[PDB]
Amino acid sequence: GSSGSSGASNSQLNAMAHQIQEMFPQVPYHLVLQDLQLTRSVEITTDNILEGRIQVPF
Repeated sequence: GSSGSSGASNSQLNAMAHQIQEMFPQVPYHLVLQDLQLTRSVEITTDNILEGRIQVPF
């Protein structure tokens, strides 16, 4: 198994978000990502949701 051809983009975070989105769909991606770029850990990322911190009533 393999997947990759030349420098496309390679977005590991993107994945992380998705993974989270799954367990936590309520929260959007844009936000998730961002927070991800901050927390840099789906864990510390959810720690904000699980506890309820990132509140963006859109």
